[PDB]
Amino acid sequence: SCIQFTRHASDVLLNLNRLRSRDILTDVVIVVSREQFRAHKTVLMACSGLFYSIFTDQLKCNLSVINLDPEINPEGFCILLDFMYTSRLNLREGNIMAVMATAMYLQMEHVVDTCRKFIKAS
Amino acid sequence: SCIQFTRHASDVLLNLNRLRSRDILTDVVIVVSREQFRAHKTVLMACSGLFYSIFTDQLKCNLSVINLDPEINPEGFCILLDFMYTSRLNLREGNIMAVMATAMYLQMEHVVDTCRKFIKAS
Amino acid sequence: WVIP
Amino acid sequence: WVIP
Ligand SMILES: O=C1Cc2cc(Nc3cc(Cl)ncc3Cl)ccc2N1
Ligand SMILES: O=C1Cc2cc(Nc3cc(Cl)ncc3Cl)ccc2N1
Ligand SMILES: [Cl-]
Ligand SMILES: [Cl-]
Repeated sequence: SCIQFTRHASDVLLNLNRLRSRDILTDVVIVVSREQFRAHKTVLMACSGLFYSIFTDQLKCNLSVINLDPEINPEGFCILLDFMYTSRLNLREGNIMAVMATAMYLQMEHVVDTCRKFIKAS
Repeated sequence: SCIQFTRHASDVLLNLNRLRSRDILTDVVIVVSREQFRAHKTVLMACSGLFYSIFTDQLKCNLSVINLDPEINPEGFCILLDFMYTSRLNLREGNIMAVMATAMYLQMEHVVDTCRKFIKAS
Repeated sequence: WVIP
Repeated sequence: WVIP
């Protein structure tokens, strides 16, 4: 018999993104080639099958630095990290291939699905 | 020119609640009288003006245990902690007074608003 | 607020 | 997915 506040989840994600922008309570650095991205492990896990697996590992759960596969493009990762914290995906003709490849590696099934759809249309 | 995934924020919150239920990456214990509640500091901050203030404090940000005011009712806190992680509020005749008082203390303005509305109706 |  |  609960009541529900429709905007609650969006407001929570908006505040988590504000914490990220201000580097508050970030607990991991994701290294992608020469580029570094600070984030919250819980948000990464909630969005990505790969980070979910990494941070549930009894040894990796305690690492403050995670290095991605050298094939991963820093821009594709940046676009996906922004999507994790906002629900908004900056999908463009010039980045769609790198975004799909990065989403497949990160195991972000809904992003992979829209990339496959957008590629099929063109 | 971003696209948006409508269910993303709700799915993120659902996964954060799954992490809470399994006690994964929880980093704080909230003590309410004899009762203890494990949670993620970032989620508490995203939902509550009080936890936002506590965990942005340069000394309190590093505490693993937070003791609430002894007037705070453990059931009212439990109902609010569930709301933080689900958007669902178990508001009942028998708990509404304790829920409003706890939401006022935690600085959860939308919960305070619905409690004031529900009390006014009766 | 809604009835979910 | 939508146009926000
Ligand atoms: O496309 C995706 C997105 C995703 C997110 C998560 N994260 C969780 C899943 C569960 Cl069941 N509980 C907790 C978490 Cl944090 C796992 C796999 C995938 N695949
Ligand atoms: O009723 C409420 C709910 C709430 C949440 C937060 N948390 C934040 C606010 C900002 Cl601007 N950035 C980041 C965070 Cl985590 C503060 C005050 C209140 N009052
Ligand atoms: Cl996704
Ligand atoms: Cl609220």
